[PDB]
Amino acid sequence: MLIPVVCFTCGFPIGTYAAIFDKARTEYIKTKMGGTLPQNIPLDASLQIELKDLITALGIPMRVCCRTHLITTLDYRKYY
Amino acid sequence: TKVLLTEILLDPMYDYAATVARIDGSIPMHKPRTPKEAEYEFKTVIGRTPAELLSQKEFYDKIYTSKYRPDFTQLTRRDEEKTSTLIYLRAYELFLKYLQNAPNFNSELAEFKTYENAYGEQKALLAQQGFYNIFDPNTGRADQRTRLFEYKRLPISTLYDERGLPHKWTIYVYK
Amino acid sequence: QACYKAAEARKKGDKDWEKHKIPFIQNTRFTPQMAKDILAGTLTLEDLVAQGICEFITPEEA
Amino acid sequence: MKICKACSSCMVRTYVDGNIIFRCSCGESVQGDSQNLLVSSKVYHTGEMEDKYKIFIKNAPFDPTNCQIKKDCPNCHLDYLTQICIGSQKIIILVCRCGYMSNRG
Amino acid sequence: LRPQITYGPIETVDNEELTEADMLSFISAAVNSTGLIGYNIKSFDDLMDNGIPQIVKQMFNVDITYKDQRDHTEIDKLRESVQIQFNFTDVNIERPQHRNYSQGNKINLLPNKARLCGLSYSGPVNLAAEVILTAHYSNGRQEVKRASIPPFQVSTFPIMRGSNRCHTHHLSKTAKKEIGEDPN
Ligand SMILES: [Zn+2]
Ligand SMILES: [Zn+2]
Ligand SMILES: [Zn+2]
Repeated sequence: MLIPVVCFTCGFPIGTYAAIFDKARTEYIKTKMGGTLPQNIPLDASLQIELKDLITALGIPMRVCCRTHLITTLDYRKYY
Repeated sequence: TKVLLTEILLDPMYDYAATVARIDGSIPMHKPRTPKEAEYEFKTVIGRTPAELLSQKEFYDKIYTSKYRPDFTQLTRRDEEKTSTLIYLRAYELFLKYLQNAPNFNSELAEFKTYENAYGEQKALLAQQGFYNIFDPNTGRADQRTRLFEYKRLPISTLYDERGLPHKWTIYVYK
Repeated sequence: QACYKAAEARKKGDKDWEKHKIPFIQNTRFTPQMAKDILAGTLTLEDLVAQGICEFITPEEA
Repeated sequence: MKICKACSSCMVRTYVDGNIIFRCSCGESVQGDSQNLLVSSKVYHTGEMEDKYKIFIKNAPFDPTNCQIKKDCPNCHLDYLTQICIGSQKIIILVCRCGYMSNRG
Repeated sequence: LRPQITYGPIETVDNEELTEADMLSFISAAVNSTGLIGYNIKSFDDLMDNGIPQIVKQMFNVDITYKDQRDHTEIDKLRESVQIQFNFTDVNIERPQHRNYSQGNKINLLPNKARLCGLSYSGPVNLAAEVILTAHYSNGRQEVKRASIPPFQVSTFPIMRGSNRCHTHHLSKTAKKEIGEDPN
C-alpha cells in the first residue's frame, strides 16, 4: 500500500528515502508534464521523464532491484 | 432498543456521521466500550435517544451536522489541504442534504461534482509514476525502426538459371 | 480524370502524354496535432466523428 | 405448370394415349400444345454458373473491397482493373467501371 | 437530400510525422467516450425509464370472459358470462427503500447495508389501472361497471448499482468512498 521499508530483493533501506522520493518526483513531473492532462501522462508518446539523477541525489545506490521497487511501487493513498 | 441499535449501527450512514462527529471531537475517537458510551454516541450522532426515536417519526432531520462550517465558495477554485478539507466537508453536507430531500439539490450536486472532478484531476497528477519513450536519434520522437519483414520482388534469376531450370542449392563450399 | 486526359493526349499524337497523369494519394485526416489535443482533453471521439474523421463500423457493415 | 383459365388454379397433368392432358379441380380440362412437354429438368454446377454472378460481376467495379490489378482497360484506358476469381476452376475476370469485362461478355 | 459539406484536399494533410504511440490517443479517446461498461448503465436506465413502462402500458391489456357459475336468482338465472377487462395506466419505479424499526417511513437503503444484512437492493414499483367488468345476460343486453384504481405499490424490482435508480448516483466520489462503496 506504500513504498516498502526495505527492498524486497536485498533489503536496502529504501523506505527511509521513500516519502521524499515521492514528493520531489511530483515537481519533476510538473516540470516535464507539458500542456497535457494528468491521467494522460502515460500516453503522451513524447515524454522523457528520467528519475536516475533524483534517486542518485537521494544517496540510493545503482542497484537494479532497489530502484525498480522505489519507482514502480503503487501508493494506496493516491488511488483511494 | 436492541433491534433499533443493531439496524442503525450497521447503517453506513451512521458510521459516516460518526466519523464526522469524531473529526471535531463531538464523540470520543475510540469506539464505545460500555453501553453508556454507545448511548451517548447514538444521542450525539442520530440526535435522538433510541427511546424517543420510536415515539416521534423523522430520522434524518437531526443527524449530526459538522461543527465547522467552512466556506465552500472557495471551492470555486496552506491552500491545497484546506481544499481537501472543504471537499470532504461539502461531500458530507451534500450527502446529508440528499438524505433529507433538501430543495435546490441537483444543481449544487452537479457543481460539487465538477469541483470534485477537478480535485480528482489534481489527485491523478499526484499519482503518476512517470513515462518514457525511446526516441529515434535520427528523428526527435518515438522510435519507428523495426526488424519486420518487408516485401521485395527479387529477380527471377534467383529461382531459375539461364536454361529455365530451378536452382538446387545442395553443394557446400568450404574455404 | 488525369488518366482520361493522358489517354486523350496520346490519341492526338502528343509525345509527352505521361505528363498529364498525377500520383495516387490515399491518407487519413488524423494529424499529430489531433493526438496532442486528445491527450489535452480538448478533442473527444464525438467531435472527431462530427468532423468526418472517424466513423462507427458494425460487423455486417465491416 | 398450367394455370386454369376459369379459377386460376394449378392444374394437374396426366398422360392419355400419347398426349398431355391438364385437368383441374373445377372440371376444366385442356391439352398442352408445345410448351408443356417438359416433365422435369435439373441443372448441375449451379454454384458457378454465369447467371449466378451477373449482379455481382456488374457491381464488382464499384465494390471497394474487391482486388484491383495494374492493367490498362482497353476501353477507357484507365490504368487499373478489378480482378475477380469465381468458380471451382478459378475463372479470372477483369472488369472496369466503364462496362469493359474480360471474356468479351 | 444530398450531402453538402466538403473537407480539405487529402494532399495537404501532413501525417508523415505520426507514430504508433501517437495512435494510442485514438484508443484513449474511444475508451473515454465509450467508458468501459457504460452500455450496461445505459441499458438499465432505458429499461427503467422507457422499457418497463411501455411493456406494462402496451403489452399487458387483459380482456377475458368467464362463465357465471352462481346459483338461481332473477338476475342470476338470466345471465351467463362476465367480461373482465383492465389495463395499467401509470407506471414508475423508485429508489430502493428500507423500513427502519417498525412502522416507520421507508428510509433509504444504501448498497452496503443490503450487502451486509443480506437484503435486496430493489426499488418499489407503483402501478395505476382502470378496470371494466361486463356481464352478459341471456336476453341480449349487458351491464358494464368501470372503476379507476389509485396508484399502489405491487412489488419491488431489482436495481443495478450505479444506475439512475441507485443511491450511489446522487452522491459524490468522497461520499461513495466513505459509505463503504468502492469510489473507483
Ligand atoms: Zn535492492
Ligand atoms: Zn380450374
Ligand atoms: Zn474501363
